Amino acid sequence: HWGYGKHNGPEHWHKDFPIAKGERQSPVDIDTHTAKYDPSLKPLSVSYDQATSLRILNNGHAFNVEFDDSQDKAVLKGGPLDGTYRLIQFHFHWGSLDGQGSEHTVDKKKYAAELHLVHWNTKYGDFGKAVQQPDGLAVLGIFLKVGSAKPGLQKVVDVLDSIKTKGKSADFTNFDPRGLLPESLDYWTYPGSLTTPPLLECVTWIVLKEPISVSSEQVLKFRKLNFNGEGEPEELMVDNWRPAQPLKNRQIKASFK
Ligand SMILES: [Zn+2]
Repeated sequence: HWGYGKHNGPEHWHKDFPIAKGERQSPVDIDTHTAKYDPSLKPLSVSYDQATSLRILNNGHAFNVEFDDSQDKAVLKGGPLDGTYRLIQFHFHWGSLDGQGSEHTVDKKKYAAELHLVHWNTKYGDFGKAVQQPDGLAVLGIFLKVGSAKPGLQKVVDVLDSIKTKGKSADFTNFDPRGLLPESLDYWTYPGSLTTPPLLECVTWIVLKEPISVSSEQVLKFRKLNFNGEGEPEELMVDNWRPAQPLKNRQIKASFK
């Protein structure tokens, strides 16, 4: 099955998931000079005050911090979005080295990592239905650079030892995702896809311009995770990012001048 290795990595995915070569695949390079300011973009609304985290899971390709999405608690709206999108999970993609790891790039620049806060459109009732719709998901993407520590990330970092291998989970309640956001909510937005198989073309991407800073020690602990299950040969969970895909017939819009 698919992964990020030499023989099952992104260049292989199209054989099982032909949509890999589709018309609105993600991630993409964000050419900042070609992106156009769109004054019709409403302000972005991130309402995470009632967020209820439940669990953190190593799923063999990343780790997911999962939320209770059975009520409108933590929601994303405004910006390019019509209606209300409910937070279901967040996860990261990261590199083996600080110079790579992000999925989106900015004028071909790669960041050390990228945070994805995944939301689904409540008009479709559940997440499984939402991924079958062109406007089913909204993913808020946030770049990570290495510098000062992000205090709000440390609780995530310290539980990773308990979910080292594929299929392990741990209770992870009362985590506040507001601690992972940068100061500015300036963003780029474009229509795209899941960046992992099945690569469904159901995502409105909202990528923040301002990165957050995390420490070398924090990202080093990401890199101690395992792709493998317990009692299997160790393969470090690093470079779990898909590279930039062709933009094709799409325009990236900016929320800012
Ligand atoms: Zn992702």
